[PDB]
Amino acid sequence: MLIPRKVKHRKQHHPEQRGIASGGTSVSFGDYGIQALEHAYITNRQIESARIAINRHIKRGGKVWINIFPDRPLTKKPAETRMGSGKGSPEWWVANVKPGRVLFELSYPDEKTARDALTRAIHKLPIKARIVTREE
Amino acid sequence: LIKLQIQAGQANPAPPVGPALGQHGVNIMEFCKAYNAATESQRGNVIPVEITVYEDRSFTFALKTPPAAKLLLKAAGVQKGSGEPHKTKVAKVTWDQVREIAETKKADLNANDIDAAAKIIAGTARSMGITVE
Amino acid sequence: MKVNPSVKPICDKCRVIRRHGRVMVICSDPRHKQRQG
Amino acid sequence: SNDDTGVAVPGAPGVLTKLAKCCTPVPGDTIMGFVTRGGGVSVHRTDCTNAESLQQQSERIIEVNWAPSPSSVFLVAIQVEALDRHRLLSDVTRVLADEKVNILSASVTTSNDRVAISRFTFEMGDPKHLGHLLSVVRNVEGVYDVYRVT
Amino acid sequence: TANIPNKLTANVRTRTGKGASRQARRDGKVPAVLYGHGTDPQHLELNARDFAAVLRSHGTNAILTLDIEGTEQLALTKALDVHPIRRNIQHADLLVVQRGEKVTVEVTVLVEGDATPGTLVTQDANTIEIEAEALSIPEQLTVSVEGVEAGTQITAGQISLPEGVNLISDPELLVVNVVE
Amino acid sequence: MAKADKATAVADIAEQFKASTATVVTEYRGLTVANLAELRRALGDSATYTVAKNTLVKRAASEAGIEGLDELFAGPTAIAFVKGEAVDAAKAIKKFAKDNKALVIKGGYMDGKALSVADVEKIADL
RNA sequence: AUGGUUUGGCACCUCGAUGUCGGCUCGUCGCAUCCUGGGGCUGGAGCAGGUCCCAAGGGUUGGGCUGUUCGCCCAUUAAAGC
RNA sequence: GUGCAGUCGCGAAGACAACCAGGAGGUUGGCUUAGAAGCAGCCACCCUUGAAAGAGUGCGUAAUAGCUCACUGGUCAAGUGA
Repeated sequence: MLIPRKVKHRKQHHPEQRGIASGGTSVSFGDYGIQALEHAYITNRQIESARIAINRHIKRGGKVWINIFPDRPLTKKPAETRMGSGKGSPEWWVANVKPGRVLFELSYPDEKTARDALTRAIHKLPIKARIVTREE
Repeated sequence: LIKLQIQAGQANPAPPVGPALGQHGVNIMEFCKAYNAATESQRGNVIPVEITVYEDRSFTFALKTPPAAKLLLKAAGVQKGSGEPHKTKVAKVTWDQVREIAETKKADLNANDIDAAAKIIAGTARSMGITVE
Repeated sequence: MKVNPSVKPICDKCRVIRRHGRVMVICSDPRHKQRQG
Repeated sequence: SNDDTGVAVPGAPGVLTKLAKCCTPVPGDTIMGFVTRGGGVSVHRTDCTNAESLQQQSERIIEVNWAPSPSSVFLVAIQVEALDRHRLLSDVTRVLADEKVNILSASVTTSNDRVAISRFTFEMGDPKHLGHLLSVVRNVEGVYDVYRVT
Repeated sequence: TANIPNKLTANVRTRTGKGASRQARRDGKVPAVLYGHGTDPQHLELNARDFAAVLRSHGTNAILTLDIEGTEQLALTKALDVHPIRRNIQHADLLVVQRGEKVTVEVTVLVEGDATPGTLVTQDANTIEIEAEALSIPEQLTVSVEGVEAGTQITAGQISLPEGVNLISDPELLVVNVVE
Repeated sequence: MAKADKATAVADIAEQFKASTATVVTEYRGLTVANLAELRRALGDSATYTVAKNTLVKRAASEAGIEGLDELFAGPTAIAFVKGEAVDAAKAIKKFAKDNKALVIKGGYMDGKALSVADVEKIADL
């Protein structure tokens, strides 16, 4: 699971789920990629499960990139507690994923297995997504 | 047509030979002696003896040339066929040996001539794992 | 029969159809029989 | 030490020849020997890595031929993958059930290129018996990298 | 070697602004701005279908002739604002050119071939920036990966440049990395 | 498959029909690669035996000197061409015919005439 | 994602009174079916099962301990439903 | 599922579908198992008579065989497929 070494502010406001992505809208790293079509907080678990799904659907051969790091904390109040008494402690680490943002990238020889691996990853992911290509 | 590179003098194991031809319905003891009698003059053969039959269950066969893979092995010294060509060339096989293969297979191979047979066994070794040049 | 929202082919013989308003999957292999539900 | 590896010296018998961990020169390739200053004869190969720094010491060297067939081998390893999720990491044991091996160059890393890199040791130092074990060890269906280690 | 500057109609834009642009894109047109050493920029409405056909058949850096109200003006495709989601062309910045201009562009590098089975090829550069006359801009710049072992950093100076083209990038620019 | 390759095969049929002289058309039935290749390498060191079409051969006919036939290829077509004279190879296909009997020897275009009991059968056998 | 039965969050009616757990009695409803019924697949030979689908007509025991619900246990049962 | 708007591959030089005939040798290309072969499993993933033959499409397969295949040719005959 990805996680930052440190953050200047451990307790942060929720990232604004609005706007189309202005950066990371393209590939720039590989041949095939996952593009997002919804807003969502993508977490460590989601990222690692999708990476793993790719790395299992296809094995030694090709490369994978993760163009998002979940450096945005999300807190959780304890359970069975009242509202108030302060803000919760960080529990989840997410990355605010606006539409257009390319999340995962890979370079693999056969388009079939590459696209299928990316499909496995998307099914691990909480959002509607899309296969994209470096070419166009 | 039971296609098997049947081995040298052996006591008829189950997987390669005996029930292999049994399921097609050929006898179990006569073929080894009837083929040894023909390989006396050609001592040393692991030929792909495609076992064949007559109408009323008789041993019909035309002895074939030895295999190109295993002949290349027997001629390359170490009786061991590799599996990784194009990256590691174990030992360069020589033209006179390639042509001896071509000559001994020109009888019972679907090659046109010496050089076509050489190209055929070249593709054989190319899939195999050993140099042919 | 399998009854799941995701019915899809399992082999090359598994054919997909729409029968009586339900997406069915049929095959020689009856293991691969599926229905949407 | 002086029982199996070393009996090739032209000059006179008696050997303190040691096979330095440079290139595994035990296969019968073009080699030479450097009288190890305090420690014997380090036997090195022609395509060795630290061969130029030894030839810089060009006096402390002597002819060697080295075809002592009845002896042991230095050994060499290969790059082969694992998978790390409940299958095809126990394939290493499945394919070690058909071969015993000592540890040479193992390393586990999976936040990497697209595999749980598990570079695999081996006990195979034969010229014409490499592709055989490289086929026995190639069950994972994603066998792209196959070359040995030096 | 030359390239036939593809033909296009270009109605000038009467109303300019985001409303007019959106109405145009709904009408199937494309807003564009033709500028350069013309030094009096024109605001135009191309047709999305044929413009996209031109681009996908002759790459981005494509020469093209614009029937600008009868006049046939020569131009280059300098930049494109394409939407991320729809991938529809939102806007075209076009560069006035002429014969023997030696424009500078960012051409599509394209890897091809296949190395040893025991390796992998990673493209670090989608493109390469070059100088060339604006009738012989290559649609592509190819590179080969046949028979290249690991550790072969193919950079930009190692490319097969055609005649007239001149690298403006540095030869240190890594293009392809061949790895395990 | 491509119509470019159709025109290619038409040109190939026309030019090889002009180059080689004897053209024995056959209706292939009762075949097998293992046996046809084996017999063909032996009997065909001066000829070659392979397929023809029903319409590409007709185009090559209209564009070669076998102009008016236009109705013989209604069926399987496994033409061989002998670049000398189909006597040895013709006898070869004749014995293969009397062996298998599924294959038919349709005829040829030796010189002007197509097929008859007079010339083709006897020049083949004898 | 369902549901809204659990622990909770909110504190919206009720503090010029909405009586609480468990049991007894009386039931009624849903089906997410325990039995009975029908069926598909099975690594279903058969007996017996597993899993899934349809099905709520009826039935769904008596006792020891505990205030207990629950649970354990005893004997039974076609079954001892939620 | 259907409609619309396209795009691409192929197609009366007969396409896709159906029906008739053929559908490999080398060869088991090699490792691995008692075996390895068109098909436990895997490395490479060739050439050759030739239309077409896949390091074989699968079944059947103890390995094979037999079975049909992909594919080749034909009979009718334009839309067909992604």
